[PDB]
Amino acid sequence: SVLTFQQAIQRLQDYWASVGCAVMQCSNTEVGAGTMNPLTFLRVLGPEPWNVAYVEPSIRPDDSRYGDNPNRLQRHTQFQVILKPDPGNSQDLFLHSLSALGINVREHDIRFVEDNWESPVLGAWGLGWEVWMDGMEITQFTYFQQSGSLPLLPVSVEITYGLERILMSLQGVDHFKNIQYTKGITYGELFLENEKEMSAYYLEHANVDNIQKHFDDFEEEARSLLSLWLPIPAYDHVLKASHAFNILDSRGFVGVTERARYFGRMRSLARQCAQLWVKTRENLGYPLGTYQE
Amino acid sequence: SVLTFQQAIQRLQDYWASVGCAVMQCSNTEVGAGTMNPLTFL
Amino acid sequence: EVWMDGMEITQFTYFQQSGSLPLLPVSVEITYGLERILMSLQGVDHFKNIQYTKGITYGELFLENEKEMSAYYLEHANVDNIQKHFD
Amino acid sequence: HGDLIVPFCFAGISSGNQSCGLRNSSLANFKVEAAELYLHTLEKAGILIDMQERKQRILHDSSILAEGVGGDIIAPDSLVQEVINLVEAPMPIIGRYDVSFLALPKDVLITVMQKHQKYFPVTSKTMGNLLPCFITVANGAIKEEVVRKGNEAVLRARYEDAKFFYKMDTQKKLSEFRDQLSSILFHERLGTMLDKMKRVENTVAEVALLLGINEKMIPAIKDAAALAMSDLATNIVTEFTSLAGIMARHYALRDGLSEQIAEALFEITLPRFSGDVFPKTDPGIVLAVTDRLDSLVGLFGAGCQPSSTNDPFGLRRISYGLVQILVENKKNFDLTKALTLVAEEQPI
Repeated sequence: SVLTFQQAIQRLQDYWASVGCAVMQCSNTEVGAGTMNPLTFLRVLGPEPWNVAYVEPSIRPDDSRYGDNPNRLQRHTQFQVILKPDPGNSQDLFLHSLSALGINVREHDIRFVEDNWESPVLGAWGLGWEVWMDGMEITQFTYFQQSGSLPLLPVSVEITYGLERILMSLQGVDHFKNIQYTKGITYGELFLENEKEMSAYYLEHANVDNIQKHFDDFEEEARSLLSLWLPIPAYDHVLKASHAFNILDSRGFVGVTERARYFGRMRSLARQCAQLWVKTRENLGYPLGTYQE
Repeated sequence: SVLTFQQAIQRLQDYWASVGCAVMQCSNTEVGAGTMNPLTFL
Repeated sequence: EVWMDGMEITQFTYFQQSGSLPLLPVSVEITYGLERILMSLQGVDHFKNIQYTKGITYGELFLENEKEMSAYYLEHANVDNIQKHFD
Repeated sequence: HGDLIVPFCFAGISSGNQSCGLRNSSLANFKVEAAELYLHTLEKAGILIDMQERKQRILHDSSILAEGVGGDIIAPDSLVQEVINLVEAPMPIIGRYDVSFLALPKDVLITVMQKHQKYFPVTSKTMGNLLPCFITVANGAIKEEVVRKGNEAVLRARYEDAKFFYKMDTQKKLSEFRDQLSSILFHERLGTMLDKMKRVENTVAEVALLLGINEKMIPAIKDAAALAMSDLATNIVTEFTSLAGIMARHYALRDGLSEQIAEALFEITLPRFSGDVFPKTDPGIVLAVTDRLDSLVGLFGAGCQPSSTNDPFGLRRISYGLVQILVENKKNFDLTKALTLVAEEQPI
């Protein structure tokens, strides 16, 4: 038969639940990507084991095209897998999962093409590849090297599945609405309500009076909370502070000189917030464990 | 054996997926209860 | 509400009205309170003693979003911004 | 070494006598009994270990596959050198796409094929334009039909976006694009590109007189700068960075202007990289040298001299282009007299 969208999740979760990962729920606040989740940015720091796989929507207003272009959307669903420490089978478990998903490996050109990921917004980088399957870029593979400003110890492995295009290339459809969510219903008839109205809001109806006064308010609140040794809400406010900057960029009311100021402020806040989680966790004695050699 | 929390979800989803329900993701904004979700009220 | 040996674990409800419109046709809502089902089934007495998976527990990874949140909601929630965000 | 193993451990790995071949293949991991019988074993597992041997099996089959449709492949060195080191056991496969994508410019299809998916374009021996074929390189032992059927669906998905962008970008003539380029900043102290273009079109007259070019050609130059470097705000160049400079020429030619100005518009960026061609028309030299001088003076006005390692703006590349243009064209010049004139129109 032909794979459907609502069971690819059921095959990508019950597999990683057998290796040893602990599956959890998605994010809470609107995350601009798949990495800024507090379950990945704050938890890779410090010597404790961490094996988590989950699924999250990602909203990016800058890539809003009224929901007509079959490649770019304002809400795409990603799958994230974080492994620490790397057990040595890093790129063999991925191929086993790919085989278990429903596609064969012996009859598809699965190759790795080098690609270095780096994001100055939160201060992170690493080395890795993107996985080409017959010319489609479907997966990002990355060994981390640095988060915020601390050096990682031990280094972690991140596997990011872009799940909206895997089925778009596997089923054989040409548009994106033609993806079938389940046997009987389709993806393009129930996930365009949160597409068309959101694109219209992000394009020409987003009132900019409130965004430019919520941004600084959130920054100040985050700083004040961080000064009181409260890490989790302090970082939570950073996400809704960084969403306002993206929505401002979408409308087009940010000049070419304020971009540096905004990036500097956000990265300084992220840097001074990251080095507080490590200091907070060390006083608890590292209940999860400790890594040696 | 004794049931665990992370597989009760796996048993409560694969069951209702066979009756005919369409399982979806959780809310986005902090919901004060389980009904005010836009997937049920609207 | 469904009683299982004295525990209230599920809410069952036929709707009749939402907002101000009358429902047509009426709908059925089944709400599982999933945190107490296992707390009553496994045999634990506290809530942290719930086990999330074979190897890890619920009370060692879902209290970070509990203790910090309770402190914020009790005596550190700055009320200057809430009463001007509401309107 | 010979028959015995050399015991030494590096990075927590002990050296032994096992080696792994193609993944998921029958020879997942094999044992080499003697170091003499090593290169023979790998070619038994299908791996073409030699670096230069793979070239003579890629280019010997890519040409053979071409004659089926009566054509030839295009093999830039910088493309084959990277295609070789991405495959363990090469296998070429041809594929087709619809002819309706031939209305696009010739330099867009080639860029899409060679800069993103790393394919091989096919050009006919007779009437040497593009053909509806391409050649890709698989890796290992894969089903032939599936790879082509899944690869043409990507190649005909990129071109839909390209054609939509082109159609939306040719709705208005090039004149209107000169106004909306202000969204591209040049320097935080100098400004955007509109000011740079206005300065260039103001100071082009003096430079056209220092080089000794005849007065009779002075009008056309004054018009070329009216549309100089306007492609940078177009849609087809927003994501295809390598196409900046030639798409302006294509738009100007379509607009219905003389051929003495399209070449000047195109040759405002030459040279683009080391080894590229140099300007060869008189009106283009003036624009090139004026742009180089203005870009040097403006960036030296804020004090941004690069060191030996970092290249904030690659001023050395600009200077090397300027001297190459001046020398390889046999034109008299006066540097210390033109620099003062160029610096006169600077805002500060």
